[PDB]
Amino acid sequence: RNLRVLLDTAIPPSFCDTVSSVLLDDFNMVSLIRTSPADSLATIKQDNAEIDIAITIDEELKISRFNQCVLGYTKAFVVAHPQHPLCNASLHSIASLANYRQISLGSGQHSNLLRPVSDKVLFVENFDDMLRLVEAGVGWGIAPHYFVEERLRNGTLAVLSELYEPGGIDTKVYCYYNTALESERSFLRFLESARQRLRQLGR
Ligand SMILES: FC(F)(F)c1cc(NCc2cnc(-c3ccc(C4CC4)cc3)s2)ccn1
Repeated sequence: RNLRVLLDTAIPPSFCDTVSSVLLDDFNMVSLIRTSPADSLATIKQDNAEIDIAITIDEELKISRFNQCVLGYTKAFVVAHPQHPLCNASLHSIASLANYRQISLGSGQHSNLLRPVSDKVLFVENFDDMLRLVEAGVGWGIAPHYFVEERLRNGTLAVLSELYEPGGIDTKVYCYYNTALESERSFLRFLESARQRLRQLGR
């Protein structure tokens, strides 16, 4: 039949392409859906979408009709305008940043992972709007690598996360599979080949 797969906006495009490619190799019919991780898990939970597989970074252990696995990792950066107040410290820390405002994603309840670090916050609905605001000094934010690679190699934006996690904040990328699919050798073959290829990318 059709299998439907969700991937969030934090999943780098090489990642999304690698997954899709393997699925079409080991599945007949593949429909791809994209949402922000908060709406990633909410969306699969709605049950009206008939999402069979979801690849996101948001964590929830007991979900109905869905099991969990780790598919790999992605990296994320705390970014902010170079002339944002914060940049002048040179040694920025989660306490030093809790005073200044965070553009954060939120689309009503919130997960722990995507919980805001600050009392002064502003919710945005996608990453492009987050970064437009950040680039206007409105606040600071947590964005994926693939999104801000260019604005950081261009000096447009800066990084404050090189004390917390040098190199980027290594987040897990989870695969939330529908329970039934566990019994299809196809799902397992997808899983094997994907996990391998993604690690091969990591080099
Ligand atoms: F889409 C992703 F870009 F992948 C993503 C990843 C993500 N990880 C959980 C975290 C939340 N706050 C963190 C943090 C870690 C270090 C700092 C230091 C002070 C600068 C601040 C906040 S890490 C959350 C949202 N979005």
